Order: sequence, then structure tokens, then C-alpha cells
Amino acid sequence: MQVILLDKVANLGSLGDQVNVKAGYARNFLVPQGKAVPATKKNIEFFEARRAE
Amino acid sequence: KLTKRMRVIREKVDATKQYDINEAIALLKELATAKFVESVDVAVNLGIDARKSDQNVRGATVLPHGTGQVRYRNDKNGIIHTTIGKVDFDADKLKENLEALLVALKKAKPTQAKGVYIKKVSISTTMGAGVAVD
Amino acid sequence: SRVCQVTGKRPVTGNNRSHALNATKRRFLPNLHSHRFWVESEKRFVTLRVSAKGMRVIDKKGIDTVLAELRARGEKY
RNA sequence: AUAGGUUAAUGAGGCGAACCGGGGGAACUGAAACAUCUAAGUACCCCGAGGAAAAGAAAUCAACCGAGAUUCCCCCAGUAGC
RNA sequence: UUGACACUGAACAUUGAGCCUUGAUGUGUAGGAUAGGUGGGAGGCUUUGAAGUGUGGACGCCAGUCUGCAUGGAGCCGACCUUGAAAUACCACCCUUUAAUGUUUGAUGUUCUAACGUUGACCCGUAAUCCGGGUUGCGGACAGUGUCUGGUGGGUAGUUUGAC
Repeated sequence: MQVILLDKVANLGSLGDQVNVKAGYARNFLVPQGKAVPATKKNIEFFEARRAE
Repeated sequence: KLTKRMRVIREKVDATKQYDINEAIALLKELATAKFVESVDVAVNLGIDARKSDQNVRGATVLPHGTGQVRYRNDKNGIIHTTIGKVDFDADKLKENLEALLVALKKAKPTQAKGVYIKKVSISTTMGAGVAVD
Repeated sequence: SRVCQVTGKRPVTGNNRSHALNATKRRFLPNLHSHRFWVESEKRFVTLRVSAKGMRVIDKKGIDTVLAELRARGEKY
């Protein structure tokens, strides 16, 4: 699903790169451990200036 | 023996990127910095099958500017190496040149037609670069 | 009871037609799966028996927005 | 921190002729046998509700003219169709 | 009971394909030419240090071109003639076949853990071998379950099995 990074994590992380990973991978590993951010409309806006720049 | 000269000229275009013809006609006048009157070697690719003899196009292209006639026929793989004039010709003389080949071929479009005609255009100016437009 | 706790899906009956059109009553079961959903607001996992489609409703609306309706209906977990 | 535990507050529970909405759902029979089909979503079963209940203000029809939520009644027609 | 999809993930390697740029690759008869092909049209090149040529990648229809550091050094070719075309003198599109890359899914291998399973241990809700929750170990994207689907199926059901 559409998810935006929060951490480093290799091969798919660069702190702020929207990746289309697999659902199970996002919902059971990246989201619960905070490794990523649920890429919903407002969270996309919450990143660009607050924790991106 | 491709070295610095043609490569600096190739820095103007990209083999992957497809531009518009309005850019290539002004860029080819900057592509050829040669000391002799050259031209452009365009290898336009067809949109139908050139194996079936009933559909192949062979004839003459109308160039109202002046040369004003260029004989063009299809190739083995299915292209036409029709020139679009000398490099010394100006912008609008080349703008109206490629449009002349377009509608002349579009209204003389063959019987068992299957789709829009012009798909790939391979503009290759004499001493210029490898340009890719539609 | 085989009921999706977020949508309201349940086994709806049907007909198991043969080639010769023999109507024999059958039953379409939802693809339910007990899953633990990590709620960050409560900083706690919430095991819920939901359908595969229900999971996709969660991925779209948001787990907390979904649980808003559950306490609104009393679908106590 | 929650799960949990105790007490207070408010409501519910059950019965009931049919009618109403919904969840399930026959066979006999007809077909001159019988399996598609019919019987019939009827019988029966379960839940909920009111005094009526349900539906209900068009992402509806019509027809290039117009009508304007739903429900019930009489035709349309045993026709168009299946 | 079989396979597909769903719950269902991650890397790593190998292996098919696609794709980006790409160096190569492409002898009719002719031939200085391993001219693919069409090929616009006669100068490239360069003193951001060259050919000849040793060896080598290379291709190897073995008729050969290209040529990685290169002492060498400032030139190395042409167009053109014997070609149905004119040529790695400069030459694109980049394709038939190659190879590399980023990427993209497919199928196999190997490991991992975080979904999922745990009728393993332990603590608590509690004076309960229920259940739930928490720790932890073990398995682990298998297993198992839903939808579709081929096979099997007298286990079960509805029925037929003519008249003379």
C-alpha cells in the first residue's frame, strides 16, 4: 500500500520516500513498530515541512 | 571513433527522451556546425504492415519550399529515409516542411488501415546528434 | 458466529446449481480471520475477527476511525 | 495503564388472536412418469416492532411532447414476454 | 483431494522475460570493407597528448574488424573506384543476436521474523487442567480457513428402469 517512511530501513527507506510495499509488510511490521507512517491525505501534508525540511 | 565533438552535440538531446518537432527544427541548426551544406536524414517508421504489398506506400512527397520535390519509397524493415531539407534552411521553413509530409501521407492512407499512422520518427542530422521525436 | 466485526458480513445462503440446473441449497461463508490490530492511540493491540475485505476497510479509513463505529454500535471486543 | 472487582442510578426480561418487517425454508402435487420448472418463497421455524407496520420525497419514468414521494383500489392484459 | 487467489511478509542467491543507456554483432556475385539495413551528404581529427604494432578482452561463416594501460606522439582518412546501396571518413533509429545496469513481476532454492499456529513452560485476572492477557520457547509465511475449480465419491438423496 501507499506508505511514507519515518525511519531508515534498507532497500526501501530514505526517510520520506513514498513506497508501494506489500500490505502485510506495511500493516504488520512497518506500522506497528513506527518504522513508517500511514500515508493518508493529511500525513502526506504533515511530512513535507514538519519532519521533511 | 566517436569522440568529444559529436558528444557535445549529443548533450542537446537524449536517446531515451521524445521531444516535440518544434524543438528539433531549431536544435538541428545548432547541431550541425559543419563547413559544408548538409541536411537531415529522417527515418520515419510506419504504422501498418509493410509485408503486405496492397498497403505499402510509394510515390512523391510535396515540398512547397523548394529543393521542391523529394522521391520517397519504403524500406525493407518498414521505414522511409525522407529528408526534411538542408540544415541551412530556417525554422518556419522546416516547421512547414514536416507538416507537409504529414497531411500528404495522412490523406493518402492505404486501404486495410489499422490505427493512427506516425508512431516513431528518427531524425538524424548529418553532423549533429541522435535525436528522437514523434 | 461467523460475522465480520467491522462490516456486518455473515453467511448468506444460496444455491449450488449443477450443470443440469439442479438447485441444492448451499452456503457462502465470509473469509473471516482473527487478527491483532495495533492501535497506536491506545498503544495496544486489538484482536479482532474480521473479513479479508474488512482489513482493506481498515487500511483505507484508519483503525481508530473504524473503532469509532464499533463502540458506536457496541461491537465490544 | 488497562483487564478485572464492588456499590449506586436507569432501562430491559414475560404474556399475547391476527395483521407488519426481516433471517431461514420444505414436500406432497402438477408436469398424466420424471430430473429444468410448478408447488412457493407457500407451510413451518426464529428474531424485532407498532397500533398500524412497512415503504417514501427520484442517480424514477417518459419521450424527444411531459409528468413529478410512497401506499391502496379499478383498468391496461391473461396482452407484451418467460 | 488438486491448483489459483485471499489472510500473506522480509530479505539473499540462482534462474526466464521486460526495460534504460550500451559496447558488439551482422561474408551473395563484387571486395583496401566480419559493407546488417536504410544512410543525410565530402570533411573528420584536435596540442582535456595520435597511427602503425607486442600481447589481450573480442568476435572467430576462422575472407577478420574492433582495439584495454601503451614507450610511440600532434596524425591516424576520405568521398570515390570493381556493389542492385555506399560504407565503424562523421552518422543517427538502436535492432537479429549478445552482455551489463536500475527496475519489474514469474518460478525454484537458503535463511530470518513480524503476521499466523502453539491440546509447550511460566505469571496474573483467581482458592478454576475453561477462557482471556502478559512473558518465553518452538514452529513460521508453511500450516490452516474463505471464494473459485478439476478429480474422486451408493457415504447420502431424488428418481428411472416401455408396451406386446
